[PDB]
Amino acid sequence: LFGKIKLLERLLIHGCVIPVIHVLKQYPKVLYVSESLSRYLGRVFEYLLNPLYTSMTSSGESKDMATALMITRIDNGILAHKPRLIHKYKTHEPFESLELNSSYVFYYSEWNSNLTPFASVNDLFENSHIYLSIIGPYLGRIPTLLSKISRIGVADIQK
Amino acid sequence: TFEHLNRDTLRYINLLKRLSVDLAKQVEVSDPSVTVYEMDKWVPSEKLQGILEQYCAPDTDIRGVDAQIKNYLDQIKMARAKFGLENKYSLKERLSTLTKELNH
Amino acid sequence: VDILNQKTITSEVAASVTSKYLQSTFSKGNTSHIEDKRFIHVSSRSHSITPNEILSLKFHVSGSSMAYSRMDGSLTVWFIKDASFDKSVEVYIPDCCGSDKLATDLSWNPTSLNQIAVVSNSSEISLLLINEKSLTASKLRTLSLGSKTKVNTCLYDPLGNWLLAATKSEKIYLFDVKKDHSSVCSLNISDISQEDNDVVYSLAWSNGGSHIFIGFKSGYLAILKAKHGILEVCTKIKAHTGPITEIKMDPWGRNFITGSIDGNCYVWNMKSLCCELIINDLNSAVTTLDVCHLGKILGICTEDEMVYFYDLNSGNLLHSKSLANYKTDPVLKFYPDKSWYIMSGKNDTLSNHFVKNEKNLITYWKDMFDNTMIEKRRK
Amino acid sequence: FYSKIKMNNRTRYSLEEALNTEYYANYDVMTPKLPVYMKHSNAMKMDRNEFWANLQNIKESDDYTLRPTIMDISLSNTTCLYKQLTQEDDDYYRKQFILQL
Amino acid sequence: LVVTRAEWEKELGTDLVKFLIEKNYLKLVERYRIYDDFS
Repeated sequence: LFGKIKLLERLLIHGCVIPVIHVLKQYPKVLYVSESLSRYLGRVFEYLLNPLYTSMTSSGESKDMATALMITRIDNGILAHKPRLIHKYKTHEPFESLELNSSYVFYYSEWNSNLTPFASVNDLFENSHIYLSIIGPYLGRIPTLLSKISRIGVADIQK
Repeated sequence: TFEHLNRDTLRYINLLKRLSVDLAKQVEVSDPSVTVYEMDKWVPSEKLQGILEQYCAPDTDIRGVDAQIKNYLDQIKMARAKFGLENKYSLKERLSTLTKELNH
Repeated sequence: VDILNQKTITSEVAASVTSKYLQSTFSKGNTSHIEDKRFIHVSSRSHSITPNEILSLKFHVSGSSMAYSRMDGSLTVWFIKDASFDKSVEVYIPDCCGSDKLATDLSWNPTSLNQIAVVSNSSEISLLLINEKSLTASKLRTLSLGSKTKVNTCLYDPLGNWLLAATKSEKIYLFDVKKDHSSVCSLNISDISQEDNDVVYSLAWSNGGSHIFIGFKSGYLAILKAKHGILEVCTKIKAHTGPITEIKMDPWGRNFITGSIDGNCYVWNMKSLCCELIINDLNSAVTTLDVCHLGKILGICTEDEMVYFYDLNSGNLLHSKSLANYKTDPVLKFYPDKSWYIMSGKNDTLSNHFVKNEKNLITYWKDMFDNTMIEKRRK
Repeated sequence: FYSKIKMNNRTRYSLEEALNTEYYANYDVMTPKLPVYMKHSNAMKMDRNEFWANLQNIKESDDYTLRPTIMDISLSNTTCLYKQLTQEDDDYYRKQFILQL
Repeated sequence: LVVTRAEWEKELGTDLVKFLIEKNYLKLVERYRIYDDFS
């Protein structure tokens, strides 16, 4: 809850990868202390992967930006259509949310300014010896990251 | 004199953000492809923004711009009773019989 | 204390309010039986049994009309302006879509204020108006096409811009609504599912109205565009090991939910099209499935004759009622404008609806807050 | 002082709920950083920043280099001590006395 | 609201004000008063 372990995962939430890679390469069983260290490191690897996964599934995922929209609320005065009204709040929790009428965002929006999302397939094979070797058999705690790398592979054999 | 200038620049700071009376927002939309609306980027009308900016621009009398509201506040129901009467029944009953005679 | 600490709705104070709303909607003064024609016929034979289950139940998108079709006979159309459910039957039609076959599916029209499209099992789609003054139901047209074998389902676009009628063996039809009810395209199901002789179980429109989700018998899920008149296949993923029973959508447009004949119910998000949350529901086969209009409650009803209520953000359980002595296929349905629901099955094949005095969950938390605040303003 | 901030932005929360009567609202009583018309207006920013810019040229000159502190409470003058701690507009002179105590 | 008959026609139509006054919605005080619900 306090100390070194709490310090090591607030650094990985904000932006700091190089001081956290250097610690977990020295003491590789700093995992089995918290199950949050493998969730927040799968938030950084999923940001680098996401421009590549949208382009490999090219025409489908580019129009998937337009499929995500909601239904308006239709009242029966003249049978008119009005949109829904929400309002933002900036919180300290890293994962984005949406309650009954309130949506929550992370307060520090420049968290990904030092990172760069990598190119097609030749850069994925180099950057996975660093990130994916720290959490070795712990990629199965993020099942949505294991499903994304397997669709890069099928889409690369077929093209 | 400095003990008076220092106190009147703390109540100027404490009047721009802290107590700071603001407008009540009516939501108007025109495009039918929005479906989500965050209530942060609601800005007022173009005719009201030009009137409110004239209270703080220099070299103006206050009572001459307070009468531009009484002009504006009565031009806002002279366009809400012009579309609240011609849309009331003169265009309702043109769609009453004409949608029955389409069905027949 | 824990009420008045948070002044905006957080993740934890929302999940404790919605467990009191479902707890207080099962009470004695918050339930009333619909005075149907079968509630009259059952109450005579029970005071002094032939089953006819319902085949569809649909709400108008304004939330002011409710139609539903029993097995043997008639349509019944209720009209609710504001009075809870004791206002008016307007019509019920004993020979609705003909006098020979059954009424399988229904769809209201989102553009026109009063019009249904009832689909028989023969080859023909009869559009008919429900009259407001008198209690009658007059027809408007009757559609047909060539090489039309047996239509089962019909769906309107949530913008009221297309109509999708589908067979479960041969073909899928699009009818334009704006100019005239004319066939635009037709796709053979063998081009959609290439594997075997599949049978289309369920369909859904997306919230925009440009993609169609189709659920087969082999467990495949096909997503196919409808741009203006073209009907082509975008993706094809294998979701379940069994027939995909029902498909729903989030009302905020975030995710969508699928159910199947194993005890399996995923929540797929709509951006990356990958599974996101899995409900551990290893009891029986999920039969019906629906969400709220705020998008928080998820009602699952399996073939153990038990209903559950989950969250969509987490996967935690809120409430659970067991209804074992009945012989129903019980149907949950949430209202589209307020947070009430109409759960089918009270004695044999009936429909009750569960009310409160507050409409939403948000005007319930806002009333629980102001009653606590008086006590802290008392001390 | 805290009952003019509470009753200013509680009436217009009762006025959102009537005009666009789609959505209820309970927000917090906070500092609405700039209202709606002071947020994005470069005619109100540019003449305000050139008022602070010539208040600093008074305090950077070599003439008024003998002056008290901006947050200073007077003790000698019995008139200004009552005029600093009673005006319900600033409230930074009644927070020092709470911190000192 | 109260305007004259000549101030009505600048925004309305002359065919409609000829219909409003015989149908008894407009009243005169030549200030023409109307009681209406638009919100």
